[PDB]
Amino acid sequence: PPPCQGPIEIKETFKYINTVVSCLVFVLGIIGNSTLLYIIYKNKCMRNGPNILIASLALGDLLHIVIAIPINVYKLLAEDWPFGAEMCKLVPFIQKASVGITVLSLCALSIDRYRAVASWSRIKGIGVPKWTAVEIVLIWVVSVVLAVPEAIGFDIITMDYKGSYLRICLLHPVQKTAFMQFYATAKDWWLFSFYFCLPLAITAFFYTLMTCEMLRKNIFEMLRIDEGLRLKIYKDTEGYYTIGIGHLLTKSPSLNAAKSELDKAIGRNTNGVITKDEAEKLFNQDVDAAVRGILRNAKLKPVYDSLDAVRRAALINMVFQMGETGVAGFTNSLRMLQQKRWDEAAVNLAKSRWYNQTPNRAKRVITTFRTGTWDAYLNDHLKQRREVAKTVFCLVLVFALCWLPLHLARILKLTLYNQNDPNRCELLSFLLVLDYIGINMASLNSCANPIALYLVSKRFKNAFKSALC
Amino acid sequence: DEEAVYFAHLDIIW
Ligand SMILES: CCCCCCCC/C=C\CCCCCCCC(=O)OC[C@H](O)CO
Ligand SMILES: CCCCCCCC/C=C\CCCCCCCC(=O)OC[C@H](O)CO
Ligand SMILES: CCCCCCCC/C=C\CCCCCCCC(=O)OC[C@H](O)CO
Repeated sequence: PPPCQGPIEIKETFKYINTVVSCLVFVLGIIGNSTLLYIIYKNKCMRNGPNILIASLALGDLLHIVIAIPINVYKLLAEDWPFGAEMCKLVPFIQKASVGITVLSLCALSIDRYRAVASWSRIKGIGVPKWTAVEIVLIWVVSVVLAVPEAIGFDIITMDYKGSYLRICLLHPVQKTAFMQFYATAKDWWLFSFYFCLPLAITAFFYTLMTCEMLRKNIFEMLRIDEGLRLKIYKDTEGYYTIGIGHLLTKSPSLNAAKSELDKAIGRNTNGVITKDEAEKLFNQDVDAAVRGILRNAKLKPVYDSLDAVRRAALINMVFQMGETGVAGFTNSLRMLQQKRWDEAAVNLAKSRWYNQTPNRAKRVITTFRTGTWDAYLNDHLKQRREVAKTVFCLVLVFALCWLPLHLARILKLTLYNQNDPNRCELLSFLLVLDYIGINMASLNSCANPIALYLVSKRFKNAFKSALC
Repeated sequence: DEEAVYFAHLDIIW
């Protein structure tokens, strides 16, 4: 009710700069999303489950960029709504529909890639799964159903603002039904909770579970290269029957007794021969047993707790080769690892009999300590898992950054606007420029998805060059 | 809240 020291306005200087920016986002978004959908359709090596979910993300962005920028550019320059009450209900409906398509396709992509880690065939993304089709139709149907309240609640207001005639397309303050009257109150929170907080929380959860399983496969490949994988029963250096990656079966001289120990451990009648997946499951149990002993060891626990995941694997590698006691004897090098003194620890470890007796394995483990990367064990499967993890990480990072300003501009309008203040009117003039910048940013997601795929996927980088040649 | 409906007149559609 109290008056204000100025009229809510935007500088014409701003209107001309932002419009130029909005023109670039629109042209690059249409080209990037169309070519992205083109290379996924043309190339047959890219016609798989994960890319189909990317195409659903690309269409939702291509749909959003079409109904968001061209109408908010006009709303900026012309400052009026001349499209009738049908477009006033249709435009925000298609908008919230397209946005819901992208956040659910993102969520489905993170879930799909997490389930694919367990199988080498799935993480390569070969073929189209069965329920891929029915999942997309559910994503699009649920997206438009949740966008329905946006359609019915919008209408054209005709009011008098200081003697000026205004056609205002907006969400009507008073609604007939009681549910819709409630939707108009907390709509900005529903947009903030469901179209930003929930997809970021869901993707971050399944991405974390994915890389945790990727970590277990890195260690298995590390120990297979260093120690060796034996899929048939063999005798170790002491004559004891062993299988897999150094897994002792029994100290009995009876091969037949050792075979029954194997059958108990695998849950299968193996006749002395196991599969790689069974050796891996057996190895993952040996790691968990090894970690439990490390955490119960007073000399290895502080070092292990302070190390990152890659370097913890290098320490587990040493325990597999020498045992807890033999590793705890490296009292000085372990101290340097806990103080994060890599290069010094790398130099010190190279003086050991361990380095002198098995130099190839020792060099790899020391490099892992020095660098903290898997560069010493880079192999075919690690690269595939590395490319997958990069793909979904950038797509969710592009999403969170592009939709943060628009979502930020709406959540500070809810908590800082107080209609009783005399000077509150001109902070909306600052929210006016934020809400229009947030429209260019959210539309940049349509353009930044192809750029992200070009940089992290070698196949997308080559397919993009092919389409623009 | 008439300064608010004028805000929605200048604001984007979201
Ligand atoms: C840091 C945030 C903490 C986490 C808070 C947000 C995450 C909520 C997780 C699940 C609820 C939503 C479930 C969506 C559909 C799940 C589909 C599914 O369960 O996938 C099968 C797969 O095998 C499963 O391992
Ligand atoms: C001109 C060509 C490139 C020349 C550039 C050389 C390459 C740098 C590589 C590693 C940095 C080594 C320092 C590691 C930084 C992390 C700090 C650390 O603690 O590691 C050292 C360790 O502490 C010791 O005790
Ligand atoms: C002398 C060197 C001393 C220290 C050397 C450190 C330099 C980092 C080098 C390789 C890290 C390999 C990481 C490659 C990406 C694997 C992780 C991944 O794929 O995750 C997605 C990523 O977050 C997308 O940004």
